[PDB]
Amino acid sequence: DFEEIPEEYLQ
Amino acid sequence: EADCGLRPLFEKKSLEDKTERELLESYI
Amino acid sequence: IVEGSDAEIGMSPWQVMLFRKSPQELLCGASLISDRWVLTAAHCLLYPPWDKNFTENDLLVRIGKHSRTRYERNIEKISMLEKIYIHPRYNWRENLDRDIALMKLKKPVAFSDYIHPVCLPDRETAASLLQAGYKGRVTGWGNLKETGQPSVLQVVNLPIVERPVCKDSTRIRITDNMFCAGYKPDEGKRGDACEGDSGGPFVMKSPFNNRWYQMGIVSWGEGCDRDGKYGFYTHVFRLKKWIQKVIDQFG
Ligand SMILES: N[C@H](Cc1ccccc1)C(=O)N1CCC[C@H]1C(=O)NCc1ccncc1
Ligand SMILES: *[C@@H]1O[C@H](CO)[C@@H](O)[C@H](O)[C@H]1NC(C)=O
Ligand code: NA
Ligand code: NA
Repeated sequence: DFEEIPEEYLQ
Repeated sequence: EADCGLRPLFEKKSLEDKTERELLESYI
Repeated sequence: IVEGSDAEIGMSPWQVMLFRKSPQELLCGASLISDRWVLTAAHCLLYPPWDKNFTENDLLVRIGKHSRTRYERNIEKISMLEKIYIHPRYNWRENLDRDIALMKLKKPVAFSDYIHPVCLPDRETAASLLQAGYKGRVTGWGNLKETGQPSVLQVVNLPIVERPVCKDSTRIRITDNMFCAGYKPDEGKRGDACEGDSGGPFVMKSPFNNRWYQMGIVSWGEGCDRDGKYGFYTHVFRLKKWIQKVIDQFG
C-alpha cells in the first residue's frame, strides 16, 4: 500500500 | 490567480497533452 | 477512474490527494484553486450515514502527485489544514445537494512544474461550456472497477449529458447544483469516476482563452461505469458565490 511519508508531516 | 489554469508543462511551453484535442472537438 | 488512462506528467497540476493520517490511506481527491485553498466534495469530509466526520488534524493534503502510493520525493508537497469549510446547506441526508467544501492550508504551497492552480469559472465561461455533448476531464486515484487500484493518476474525458437524460437515469432527486456526464450505451465509448475519485475535479479547457476551468467536483453515482447510469458532479459555478464568500471572509 502506501509508502511512509516523512515524519515532519505527521508531527 | 492571473496565471490559473495554464500548466507549466503544457500551455506555458505550447505543448499539448495527448487528449485535449478531444475536448476541443466537442466544443462545437 | 474506470476505463481511463494514465495521466501524463504535469497533466493535472491542480490535482490534490486528501490523505488520512491514521490509518494512512487515500481519502478523496481535491483541487488546488490558489496557493492556500483546496476545493473538494463535502461528503469527503462529512457523511454521517457512514460515520464520517473529519477534523483538520485527521488529514493531510498531498499536492503535485502522480504515483498513488509512492512518496514522490522532491516533487509532491504535503500540507497541513488550517480550517475546513463545508457548505452550510450541504444535503448529506438526501441527495448530496451542494456537495462542496473548502480547505485552507496552514501555509502557502510553492508552485512548480507539478503544482499549479486551476481556474474557477465565471458566469460566461459556464454558460458557454456547460452544454450537452461538450466534454470535460475527470482525474483521480480511485478504483479502476466498481468491484483494482491504479499505480498512477488516471484520466478520462466524458461528455456532459442532457438534464432530462440525467434525471431519467436515476431515482435520486437531481438539482440545479448538479450536472451529469458520461457516454450513453449506444455511444460505444465508456468511462466514469468511481469510489476514491470523490472530490476531484471535472475540468474543461476554454477554447476562448486556452485556460483550464474546474466546472465540477466528483460527487456521486450509482455504481461505476454502468450502462445507462451517469456520474454526477457538483456544479461549481452555481456555488461560486459561497466559495467567494468564504475566501473573502477567511482569506
Ligand atoms: N452511490 C451513492 C449514491 C448516493 C447519492 C446521493 C446520496 C446518497 C447516495 C453515492 O454515490 N454516494 C454515497 C455517499 C457518497 C457518494 C459516493 O460514493 N460518491 C463517489 C462516487 C462518484 C462517482 N461514482 C460512484 C461513486
Ligand atoms: C461533525 O463534527 C462536528 C464537530 O466535531 C460536530 O459539531 C457536528 O455536529 C458533527 N456532525 C455534523 C456537522 O453533522
Ligand atoms: Na428519475
Ligand atoms: Na454509464
